[PDB]
Amino acid sequence: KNKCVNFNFNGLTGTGVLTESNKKFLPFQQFGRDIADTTDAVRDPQTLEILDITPCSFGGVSVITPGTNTSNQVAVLYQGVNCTEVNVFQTRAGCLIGAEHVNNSYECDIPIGAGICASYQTSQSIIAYTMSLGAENSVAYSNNSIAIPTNFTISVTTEILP
Amino acid sequence: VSMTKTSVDCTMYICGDSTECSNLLLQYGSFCTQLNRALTGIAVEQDKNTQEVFAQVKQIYKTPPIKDFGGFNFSQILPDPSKPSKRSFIEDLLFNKVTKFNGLTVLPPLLTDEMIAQYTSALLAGTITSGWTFGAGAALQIPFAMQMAYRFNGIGVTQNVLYENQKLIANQFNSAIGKIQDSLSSTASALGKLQNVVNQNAQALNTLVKQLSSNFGAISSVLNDILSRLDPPEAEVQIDRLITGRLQSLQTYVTQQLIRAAEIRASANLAATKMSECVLGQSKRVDFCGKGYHLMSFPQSAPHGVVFLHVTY
Amino acid sequence: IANQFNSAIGKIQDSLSSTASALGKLQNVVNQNAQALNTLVKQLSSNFGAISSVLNDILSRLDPPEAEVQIDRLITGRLQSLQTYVTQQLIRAAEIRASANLAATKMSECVLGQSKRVDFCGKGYHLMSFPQSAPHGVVFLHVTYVPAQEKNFTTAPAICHDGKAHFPREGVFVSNGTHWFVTQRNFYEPQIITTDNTFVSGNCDVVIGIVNNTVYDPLQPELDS
Repeated sequence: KNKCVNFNFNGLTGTGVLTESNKKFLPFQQFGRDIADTTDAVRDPQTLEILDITPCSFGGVSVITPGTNTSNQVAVLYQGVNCTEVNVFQTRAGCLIGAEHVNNSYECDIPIGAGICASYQTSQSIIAYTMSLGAENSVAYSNNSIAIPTNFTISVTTEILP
Repeated sequence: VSMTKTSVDCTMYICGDSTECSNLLLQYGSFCTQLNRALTGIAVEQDKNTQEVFAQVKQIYKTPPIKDFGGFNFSQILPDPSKPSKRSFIEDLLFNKVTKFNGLTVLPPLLTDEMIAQYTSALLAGTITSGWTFGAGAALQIPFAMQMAYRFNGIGVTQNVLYENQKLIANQFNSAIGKIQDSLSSTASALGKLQNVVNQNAQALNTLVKQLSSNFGAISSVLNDILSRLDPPEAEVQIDRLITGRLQSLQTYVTQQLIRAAEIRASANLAATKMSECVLGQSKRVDFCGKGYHLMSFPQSAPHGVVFLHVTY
Repeated sequence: IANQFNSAIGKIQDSLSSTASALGKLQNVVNQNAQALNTLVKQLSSNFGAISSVLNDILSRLDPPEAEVQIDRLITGRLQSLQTYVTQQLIRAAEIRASANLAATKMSECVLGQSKRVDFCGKGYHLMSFPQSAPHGVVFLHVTYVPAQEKNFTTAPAICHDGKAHFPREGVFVSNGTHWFVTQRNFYEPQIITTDNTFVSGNCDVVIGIVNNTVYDPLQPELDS
């Protein structure tokens, strides 16, 4: 139980993680199926017990690196898996290793997922934080006040379009 | 506005942990590498479609503690701070009326549902406290009873009718916001534009998985039943048919999702236009920001989309 | 404004000459088209299950009835490689077409006129625009009016002079603590209240937030002629 193994049963084969669950099978059943014709449960041919089949963890691997002109310090994100193979921090996107989490919120420099973003900042290292959405500037309000400008500024921005 | 981000390992879907299969797949070229680049390019667009729509303002705004908006009650639109999820009573209805292991993996979104509401609330507090000014620089305080006086002038109506009939305007407004709750809670077909976006994707994913069980002219759809049954030089023939069939099923999925990302990228570019001309201002375009003479608009988030509340005269 | 404008044009040279990433929208276009062709030529080196990728190594090596089968696999592989190329370029052309129809909408609405659409022809109150060509694209220089320095004032929707309610024709009332003035909403240009700046409608016992102040008639001092 709780290990990625292979399956060789009387009426079932495959590869995945086996574990006990609360599923209920028929008296003459040997194996179940999910919505898409893929097995996710099986009964022990010898004992009366039903064990779910969770396939082994898999997911893409991605690196969080700043520019090569800055440093070679790099973190790694194992997408969609809890920390198995492992400066470690679990996110809702995966196990991020090589980055130190901080409670201070900043602007998103390098996106990761689930609101998390990284950045190379100060003895410099890579950090991970919940990205901020800008500073709060709750303006005054009342039934009798108004704001009127006294000066202005002529801005000239730029816009590219293929 | 956005779609469900997906990515597919083109090695595990076709060759389910088989050394003989991966060796034959290596000779087909870079079809495997190309498909990951397309889906990876799609998933990045779904994060831009939210920035170009919700992140119209860098500065966050908040309402004052004394909600004196001149007879107008925005309680059903503004967030409930007493809740754990900072969303309004109307957003609660939209987030409830809208209802694998073969290499298929769903990547999460960059911005969470709590992050979207911080933007949606910032635009409400600006449109209420400032109106059209925070969309053109620094926010300027203007009371709400005086906002509508300008918005009434912008549609060819002198501002005498507002101050003389504030009680009627405020009751018609609050009475109308209440009907939106009853309509959304009763009629399920209101969120049909967003429900098709989810069902259309799941139909393609479930069809992608059902294509694995097909034989494609071979002795069987399983690899173990071929390598453990037939000789090497004969299994290579049967395996080559599945690789050609399973690979054509991916290109049909990618080519479809690559077209659906255009219909969604055109709708997101519209919603970004409506979150600027209608919300951060007053539009003179007919029937663009609602039927009738336009006064103002109030956005509300939703799963993979937006919901505008167009006030009209 | 002339010094503000000319100073801003100088910043454009500094931003475009220093940061090359400003034109990432146009460089990603030529890069995607290049990856397709480079991937299209790499497909020629693949066998697609045949004996060899080269035709001469099959025609000058094998017999007709056995070569026709190996030759067919390369055709079926290289033909699908073209369909994947032509299919993608038809989708890329749709994105570039939507961008051109937008740029035509901006060259007509922003350059050839003045746009009242918010955040369409640049952030702020739009005055004019100036196109500049570029490889496979355009570059718009949107001139905009942005108010910067603010000042809190006390306002009111109306003023009661002698029983009649006085609303402003154009602008809004303000107060420096002691006197009431009319001023344009987007620039502080205070003026004295008078019958030319305001108009009458109704009485004072209806409007909410109304105040009491004097409305000057220009024909009053003329009585002392």
